Amino acid sequence: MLTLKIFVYTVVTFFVGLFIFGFLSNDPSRNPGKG
Amino acid sequence: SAWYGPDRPLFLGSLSGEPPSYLTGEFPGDYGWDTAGLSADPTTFARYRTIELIHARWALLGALGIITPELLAKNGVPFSEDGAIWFKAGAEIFKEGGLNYLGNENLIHAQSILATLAVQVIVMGAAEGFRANGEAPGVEGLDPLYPGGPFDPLGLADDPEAFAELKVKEIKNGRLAMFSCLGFFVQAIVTGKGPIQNLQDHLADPGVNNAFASATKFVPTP
Amino acid sequence: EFYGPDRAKFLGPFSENDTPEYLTGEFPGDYGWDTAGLSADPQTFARYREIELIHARWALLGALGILTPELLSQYAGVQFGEPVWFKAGAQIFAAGGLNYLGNESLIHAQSIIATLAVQVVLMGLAEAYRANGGSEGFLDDLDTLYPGGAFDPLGLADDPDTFAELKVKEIKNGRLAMFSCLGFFVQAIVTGKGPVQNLTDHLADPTVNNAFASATKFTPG
Amino acid sequence: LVDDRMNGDGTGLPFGVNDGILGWVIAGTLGTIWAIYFVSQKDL
Amino acid sequence: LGFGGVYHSLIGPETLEESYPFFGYVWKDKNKMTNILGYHLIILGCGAWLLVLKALYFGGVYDTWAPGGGDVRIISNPTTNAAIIFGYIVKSPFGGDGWI
Amino acid sequence: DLEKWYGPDRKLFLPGGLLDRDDVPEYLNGELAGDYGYDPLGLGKDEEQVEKYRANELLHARWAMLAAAGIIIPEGLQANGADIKGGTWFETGAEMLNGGTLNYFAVPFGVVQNPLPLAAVTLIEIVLLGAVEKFRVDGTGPAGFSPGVGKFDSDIFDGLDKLYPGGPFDPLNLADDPEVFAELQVKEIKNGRLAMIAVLAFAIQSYVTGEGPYANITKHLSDPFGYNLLTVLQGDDRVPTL
Amino acid sequence: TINQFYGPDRNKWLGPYSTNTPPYLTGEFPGDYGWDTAGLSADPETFKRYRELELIHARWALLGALGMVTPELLQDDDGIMFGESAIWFKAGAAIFQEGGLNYLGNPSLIHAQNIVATLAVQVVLMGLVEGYRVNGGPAGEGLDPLYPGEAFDPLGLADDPEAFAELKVKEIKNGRLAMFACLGFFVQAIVTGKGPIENLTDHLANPAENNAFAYATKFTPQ
Ligand code: CHL
Ligand code: CHL
Ligand code: CHL
Ligand code: CLA
Ligand code: CLA
Ligand SMILES: CCCCCCCCCCCCCCCCCC(=O)OC[C@H](CO)OC(=O)CCCCCCCCCCCCCCCCC
Ligand SMILES: CC1=C[C@H](O)CC(C)(C)[C@H]1/C=C/C(C)=C/C=C/C(C)=C/C=C/C=C(C)/C=C/C=C(C)/C=C/C1=C(C)C[C@H](O)CC1(C)C
Ligand SMILES: CC1=C[C@H](O)CC(C)(C)[C@H]1/C=C/C(C)=C/C=C/C(C)=C/C=C/C=C(C)/C=C/C=C(C)/C=C/C1=C(C)C[C@H](O)CC1(C)C
Ligand SMILES: CC1=C[C@H](O)CC(C)(C)[C@H]1/C=C/C(C)=C/C=C/C(C)=C/C=C/C=C(C)/C=C/C=C(C)/C=C/C1=C(C)C[C@H](O)CC1(C)C
Repeated sequence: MLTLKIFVYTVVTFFVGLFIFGFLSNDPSRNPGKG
Repeated sequence: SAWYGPDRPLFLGSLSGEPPSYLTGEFPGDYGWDTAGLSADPTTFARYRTIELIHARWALLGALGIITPELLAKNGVPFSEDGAIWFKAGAEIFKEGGLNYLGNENLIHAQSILATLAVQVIVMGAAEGFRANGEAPGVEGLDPLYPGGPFDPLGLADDPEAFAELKVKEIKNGRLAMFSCLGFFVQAIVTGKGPIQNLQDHLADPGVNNAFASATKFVPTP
Repeated sequence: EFYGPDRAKFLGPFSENDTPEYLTGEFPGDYGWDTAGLSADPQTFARYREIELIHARWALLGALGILTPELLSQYAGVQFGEPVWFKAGAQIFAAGGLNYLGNESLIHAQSIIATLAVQVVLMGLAEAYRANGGSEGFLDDLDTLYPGGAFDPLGLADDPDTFAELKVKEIKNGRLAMFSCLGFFVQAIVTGKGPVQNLTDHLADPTVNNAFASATKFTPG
Repeated sequence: LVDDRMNGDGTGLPFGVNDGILGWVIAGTLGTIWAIYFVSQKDL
Repeated sequence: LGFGGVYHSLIGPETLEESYPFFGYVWKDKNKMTNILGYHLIILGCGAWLLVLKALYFGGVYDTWAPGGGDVRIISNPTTNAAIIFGYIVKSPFGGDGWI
Repeated sequence: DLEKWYGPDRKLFLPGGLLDRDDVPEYLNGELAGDYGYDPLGLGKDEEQVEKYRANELLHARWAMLAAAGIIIPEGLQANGADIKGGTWFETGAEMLNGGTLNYFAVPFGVVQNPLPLAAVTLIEIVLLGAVEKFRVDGTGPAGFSPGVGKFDSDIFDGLDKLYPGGPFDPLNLADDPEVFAELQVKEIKNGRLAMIAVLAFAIQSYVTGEGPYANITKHLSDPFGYNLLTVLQGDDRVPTL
Repeated sequence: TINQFYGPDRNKWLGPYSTNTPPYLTGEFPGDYGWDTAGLSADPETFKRYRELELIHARWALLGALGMVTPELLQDDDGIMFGESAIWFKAGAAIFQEGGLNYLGNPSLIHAQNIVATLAVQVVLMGLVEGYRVNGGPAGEGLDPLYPGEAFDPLGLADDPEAFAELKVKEIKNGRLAMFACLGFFVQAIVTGKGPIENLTDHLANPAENNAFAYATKFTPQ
């Protein structure tokens, strides 16, 4: 059950890091209009 | 942030004043910090520059090699009694178990200090002789201080502007690491514990667990 | 060979390419070891070499004076106040005093203040004459580093072709003497015993009794 | 005790970790994603 | 405060940069917005230290955990342990921990 | 720098939206130091009466600064542990009435028993103060040897400017530049007005509470709700409102 | 006169036995007794910066030499005024005592307890002072970096040129004497564990044996 916790923690940390750094990566610039 | 040219950041800020004339900011890490004056001669400046960079790299390696094993021992790696703290790591070879890497008995397991010192002397002497000569078997003529080639396999130093910025990054990381290495040297003889142990003791109560707790340790006694 | 661009160097072939341009090799004892670059300016190079030569001769005196009383005490049987070199200064404080051969009829000094005073005045005059290079007729000449006259009674200062050769010999074994006396200084603090005493303990068992056995004595607590 | 549990619930464990390996994998995953983002920022 | 607010709403200056550059600000001036944020952060820090001063020196704050059923207790030696405080801020929000 | 304190666009005693720029009296046009346009009563009259009262204001300002320091510092030393014997300002004269004498505390090597009696102190004070106040109006001083200029003669005060005499009174210089001189003049008059307000506060607080201002501030910082004007005006306490 | 310590025939570091003065050491600057045996001031910029930091060390050593003995000189018969912290090398522990660091033993003066706060105040004030010294500030910007003398010298003195030069060499000689005294204070503190004034009293009690030779065997590696 410890390795299940390790796997779930790794998965959650991975997806949260994707969320955070994707919104960091120039997110207001993805618009069809100017600015 | 314009680390070169005449408008580079200086060693004291707006209160620094005019930097020395020979410190034109051409070389990385040029803040003008030469208040002693041991770089008036350009040859002496070059020798001290390569000495400083070699010290920097050796200090990055040394600082990481001091910090890692004590954290590993605190994180479950079976460093037995004194291999965790750097100034007792050399004491591991005079026991029966020897240098057991990562606490594993069948890893390294070395007990001949004479032989390991000998092979270090020949190997490192060959390495430093190749470095000092600037020419090695299989290596052509190139920059002695910043060779690249086989020493930069990734080859991400090809761009000149990125190379200069990374040179500034390298010298600043080096200065920080060698400041930290002298911190380790002074902190070991003053406290008697590892640097991570000192950090953990300081984080418990920083009011009393500071450098002033050992200010009265070395007082002379009649 | 020891002179010119084909001279011996401090890293052998490893010193072939990167050699400082001001290490021409005209000056004796030149192996090209100025990798820290303290001697770019040849006036400070001249200063550094005269301090180097003075230290070389001084450490030749020192290294011959460290070994001689202890070798005479162990391998010749003569008794002294203390043949240990770092404990040979306190024997003037003993009731017997300081004896040159262990006999009270030789030297037999008891006044550390008086012997310090006479040593200071004699060596102050000698070193002031050396630094000034003589004055008022007597010894008001020469090069104040390799004098010759009034200092070479055996006539070996002549024949410059071999004179430079044993000058290189002088600098080389003076460097050996400085290295040996630094070893004496470090061995005094670490082992706490005389140099040939540690040598004799080394010959009994070189496997265990070495410098690494006492390497744990300076660990912080 | 008839069965084995970690018993890590409660006690105010930081980020819920009861072993150092959990904090290490969290830090390693964040560092890997940060390194990828940093070396691959600004669309290269 | 109501007099001041009514004054600036009715007959106050319309815009502040042309007369009071210290109080004038545009929304795109990140330096000016961070300056205002820093002023308010210093004010909030002084506000928290006001409660700290009251608890430490002005003999206040009611401890319900005092023996006998609670009492107004002047607090001596508050626990300023960084590991402790950050442990409260990073613990779970559920029943066993309760977060904050 | 200088425009903020001089000229038509200067800091007034009321802001622009609360006071129009033409509501300032015509004799206060921002040419003197500390000009805030504050004169609700008809006391300034004209510019020459304003200049004449400026001398009184500056003398009272400097005397009030010396005052405020002389009330705060010795009482604080006495309350903190120095052997002052009369640090409180409204009772320091009663310690020399019969035979007593004030101990002088020249920090850090303080505590000295002065042997001059009250009669000698009063006589020398009247003599010296009359001499300096007569020299101020006449503008004549016999001797010299000031750090500003080495051994100045008597013919140096003549031709100087009254109420601001440079030279022997300026050992540290830092006032020959007119702009920083004017800014420092504004600083001096504002500090003097603050000192006047402070010493009036010291007198009124002493009459109300019966203790010195240092005791007042220390007790207020110890308990602000338990010791203030409201508390000292009340008396002992009130019955709790239950 | 001035020619006794500024001309080519000035007094030197060896008297009449000093005909080997280096050629770049002529007699333009204060002091200048021809003592350059090491020869490491050969570069003029290095020599100038050495002289600047030498005079800084001289002023600091004058202040330190006069300040280490003043509490020990003002110490009373038994020690109400100063406790254990009457001696200079154990004066810092005065911040850790129960009463606090009083100036002359009374609570009305200083009475500081926070060594961290006083070190932070020291760091800020001294950083500002040193930045103003090497750049310029409220005192003066374009002044002489070694002899400003317009706000720090308001008592005249440095107005007549020959007098200013004579007091300049007075300053450098007193500073060198104070440096020698401070080094003596350090070494005496290391080997005796007693204050300089009480060491002087023990030496005056019996100079036959109360000398450094009484402590010559202290550092013997037993
Ligand atoms: C930069 C290299 C280096 C340094 C700093 C040290 C430092 C140390 N080794 Mg060591 N070693 C080094 C290289 C090597 N050692 C060994 C083999 C051993 C053994 C077998 C043992 C030691 C031990 C010790 C410690 C002795 C206790 C002491 O004096 O603590 C107080 C001193 C300090 C905390 C710091 C002192 C150094 C610092 C001031 C650096 C100053 C600059 C350098 C001297 C520059 C020159 C470096 C050159 C010579 C490599 C000590 C901290 C002993 C030990 O751990 O005992 C418990 C021990 O048993 N060493 C080898 C051969 C493989 C080395 C090869 O390079
Ligand atoms: C006429 C002869 C004469 C002589 C011989 C000297 C000699 C000296 N002068 Mg001097 N002077 C002389 C005349 C004059 N001087 C001056 C003015 C000055 C000044 C202003 C200064 C000197 C200084 C010096 C010294 C510079 C070298 C030094 O420090 O060596 C080092 C000395 C030695 C090596 C001597 C040996 C010492 C040793 C026996 C002591 C014991 C050693 C330990 C036991 C070892 C311990 C090791 C471990 C265990 C710790 C030196 C001893 C300088 C100095 O250093 O002043 C303090 C200096 O600043 N002189 C004047 C006035 C114009 C003179 C006029 O005639
Ligand atoms: C030049 C400055 C300076 C010097 C020489 C000293 C020296 C000393 N302080 Mg100290 N302090 C100094 C500055 C400061 N101290 C303090 C605060 C304290 C406290 C709170 C305490 C001390 C204590 C001590 C003593 C520790 C016992 C000992 O044997 O130490 C080693 C001494 C020697 C080996 C003698 C030789 C000294 C020599 C190596 C120093 C000069 C060269 C340095 C390498 C320069 C270092 C950089 C500069 C900028 C300081 C010691 C004599 C302690 C004490 O007195 O305990 C009884 C103590 O409790 N100091 C502050 C902050 C306000 C300082 C700020 O500048
Ligand atoms: C006895 C040592 C000594 C001597 C002979 C001099 C001499 C000189 N100094 Mg100097 N100075 C000294 C120590 C000394 N200084 C120290 C320790 C500091 C650090 C605080 C300074 C910092 C300093 C600065 C910043 C400047 C000078 C300047 C000068 C020159 C002219 C002004 C002057 O001070 O005349 C000397 C007049 C005297 C009456 C001798 C002083 C005797 C003192 C007052 C005895 C009392 C000491 C006291 C107990 C110590 C408490 C310290 C406290 C005052 C801070 C002159 C050649 C100025 C200059 O460069 O000229 C252009 C200048 O800019 N000095
Ligand atoms: C968010 C608060 C705030 C801010 C940013 C401003 C800003 C401004 N006011 Mg203003 N004002 C305020 C509140 C505020 N006011 C309140 C509550 C009142 C009622 C008393 C006034 C009444 C007022 C008038 C009558 C005028 C201004 C004017 C001005 C402008 C000129 C500069 C100035 O400060 O004038 C000066 C304002 C004062 C001196 C008020 C006193 C403030 C003191 C120093 C208290 C310091 C605050 C301290 C931290 C305590 C905070 C309260 C605490 C209990 C929490 C300026 C842009 C002038 C203007 O509009 O120009 C045309 C002007 O005519 N204000
Ligand atoms: C159990 C303990 C509980 C308490 C601990 C909680 C720690 C939380 C610390 C997070 C704070 C970091 C703020 C960065 C936010 C994004 C900045 C950015 O937009 O960043 C982007 C920015 C672009 O300019 O770049 C930059 O300025 C670089 C700045 C970012 C700094 C990088 C972080 C250090 C990297 C270390 C790597 C870990 C490596 C893997 C270790 C493996 C161990 C086995
Ligand atoms: C610039 C300038 C200018 C001005 O003007 C003047 C002056 C002052 C002169 C200057 C400055 C200078 C400085 C700062 C210096 C410093 C240095 C350092 C710090 C070094 C160290 C340096 C340091 C270093 C290298 C270090 C290194 C380290 C090492 C190797 C370690 C190793 C190890 C390890 C891993 C662990 C184990 O277990 C043990 C051992 C084996 C032991
Ligand atoms: C080259 C180079 C180049 C690079 O680049 C850089 C660098 C690094 C700088 C370099 C190097 C250098 C070095 C090596 C140095 C060292 C030195 C020494 C060791 C000396 C000694 C030196 C030494 C010496 C003098 C010594 C001496 C001794 C003596 C006197 C002794 C005496 C004695 C005796 C008899 C005996 C008795 O019982 C005691 C006594 C009485 C005590
Ligand atoms: C010229 C020449 C030439 C040739 O050729 C080469 C050569 C050899 C390089 C040369 C020589 C040199 C020399 C002699 C050097 C020496 C120096 C010194 C001694 C310094 C000190 C210097 C010294 C010094 C600064 C000092 C300072 C001091 C101080 C701050 C103090 C402080 C203090 C006090 C008040 C008191 C308290 O309670 C404590 C404390 C806090 C601690």
